[PDB]
Amino acid sequence: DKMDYDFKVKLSSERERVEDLFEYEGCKVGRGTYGHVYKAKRKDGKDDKDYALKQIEGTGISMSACREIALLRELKHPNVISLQKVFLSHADRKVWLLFDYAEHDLWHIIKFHRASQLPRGMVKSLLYQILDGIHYLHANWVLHRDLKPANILVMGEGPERGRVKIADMGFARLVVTFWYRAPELLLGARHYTKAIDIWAIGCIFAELLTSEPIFHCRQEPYHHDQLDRIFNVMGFPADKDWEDIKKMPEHSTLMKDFRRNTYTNCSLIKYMEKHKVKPDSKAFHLLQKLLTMDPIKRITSEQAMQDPYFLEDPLPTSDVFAGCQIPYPKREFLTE
Amino acid sequence: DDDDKAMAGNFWQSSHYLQWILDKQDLLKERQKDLKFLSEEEYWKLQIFFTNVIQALGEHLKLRQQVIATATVYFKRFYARYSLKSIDPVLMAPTCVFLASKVEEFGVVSNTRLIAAATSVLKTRFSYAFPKEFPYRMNHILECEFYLLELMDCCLIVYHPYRPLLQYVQDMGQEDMLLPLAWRIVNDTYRTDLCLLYPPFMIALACLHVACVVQQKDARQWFAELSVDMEKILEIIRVILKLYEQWKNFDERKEMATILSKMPKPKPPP
Ligand SMILES: COCCN1CCCC12CCN(c1c(Cl)cncc1-c1ccc3c(c1)CS(=O)(=O)N3C)CC2
Repeated sequence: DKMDYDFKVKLSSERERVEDLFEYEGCKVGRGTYGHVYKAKRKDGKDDKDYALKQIEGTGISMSACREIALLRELKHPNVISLQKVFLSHADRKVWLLFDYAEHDLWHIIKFHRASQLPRGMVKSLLYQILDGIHYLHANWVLHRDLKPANILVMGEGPERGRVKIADMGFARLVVTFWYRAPELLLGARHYTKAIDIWAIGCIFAELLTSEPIFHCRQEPYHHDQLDRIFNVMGFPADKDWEDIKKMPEHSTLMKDFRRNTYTNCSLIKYMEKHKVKPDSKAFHLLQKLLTMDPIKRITSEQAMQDPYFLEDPLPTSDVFAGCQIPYPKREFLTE
Repeated sequence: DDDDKAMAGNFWQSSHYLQWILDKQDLLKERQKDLKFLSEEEYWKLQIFFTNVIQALGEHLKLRQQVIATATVYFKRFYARYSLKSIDPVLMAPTCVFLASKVEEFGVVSNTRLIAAATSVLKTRFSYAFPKEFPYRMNHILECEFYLLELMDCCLIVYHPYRPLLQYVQDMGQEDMLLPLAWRIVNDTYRTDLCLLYPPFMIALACLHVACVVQQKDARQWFAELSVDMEKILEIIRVILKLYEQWKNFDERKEMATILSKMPKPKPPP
């Protein structure tokens, strides 16, 4: 070991432990490959506020875990989730992250409406805050890489009532679903770009407007059935519409397995009409500029925020819910 | 290859600014616990030595200078708060490589290769300082990693004067003259402790000025087009010029056994 004793014990005496500071046992609200999340409360009567306790998978600290902590320690924006504290457990080598607690998110909000529709003022306001947060990330050269409804949190009753909070940005390596993935990644592209996040925003926005995931797909580098669905909503891209598709690693696999004629009466206009969204509307036209096949023809985070859709009545609001009661149920706990 | 651009243009709200620009007197007051054993002189020599370890390993592991810069500040930041006796600087050396190469997404340097990287740099480049084999194994790095993480309050994103340097030259247009020299002067500033006292844009303008002297480039007019503190910039130049007179007189290879034996030794358990 060869470390100083007085250094170890002093640090060991003063080190704060997550189990001493927080009541979380039995309060598990989330499970996954990453590990576990609890809705925790402090054991003292200092404040009755809630917190999100993420216990990370594995001993030591992974590159992903290092990257999440590094970025979260610097990022500061109203629509990006805050790291309060990090606990390091020298006994068992586990790492815990303390976040502010988000009661709701797009995954659960959407599931409620699909089990029923989203007020349109609420959609606009969600979209604007998602764009506000992603623009902040992109201005700081941080890409999300895996933007989904389960990442876009919404704060429940509290001082930040109805505020979007984005999580899990900037550390995803390249059943799991590809419904929010851009076609360049499906056709073999080997790196993350700002365009990839914008496609994701395009997919989320469509689903906010209809309640169906626009590229919903069967569960199974190159993903046939996913692309089939993309071309059935969007149409098959013309050479002019995406010229560098030829440069994609899986272009020759695309020509083998597909034929342009199969998707000949398919287009985004025809898709959205079936879900009662009028293609003369500013909403559709913004959606079409986000959901563009060719990534270099896809608009930016800031350009989206300047869109006239957000100057059309109603304006978006700080409170996504816009005053009226939240009908969405709170998070139920887990057991296994 | 390519380097991590994340958080570029937000030093002013960074963990770096708001917690790791440390007042000079505070830094020297914590050092007085170690100056019982080593002199003020022997101590700055000790920095230069370890800085060069954090470079050798960093070269051996094929890492980029931006990783290394960061690795070297992690190291510095630790021993600007804790005594040399606390954790071995040999052990901390590559624990800083390891973490930095993860923090910036360069890679998880494997176990086996981190340790032979360790053994080899010491076996070859430093057999004057450390005779016998590098004694530690991966569990020691892993433990040391948790302490390292704890001290910095997980402030892992760091900066170096490189990125602002590149911005400054691209006005003057002397990439075929200035940049190479300036870039090494910024490298050499890591032998000293300016990166804990000074924001990097200034360390860049300091190195760029010394460069302009060495190659007799007239850059006077350009330096007077900056709404910046030129005294604080002049403070850094002194330190940079002194750095080279110290280099001239410091015989690392003839002096470092003796300086390391004088380091305060860890207290063992009961
Ligand atoms: C690598 O990254 C792993 C952690 N990722 C995975 C997606 C969710 C997340 C962990 C929980 N998380 C929350 C935070 Cl920080 C604050 N408050 C609530 C949540 C939360 C809790 C549970 C929950 C959701 C959201 C939606 S869900 O379907 O996963 N589900 C049941 C956000 C990030």
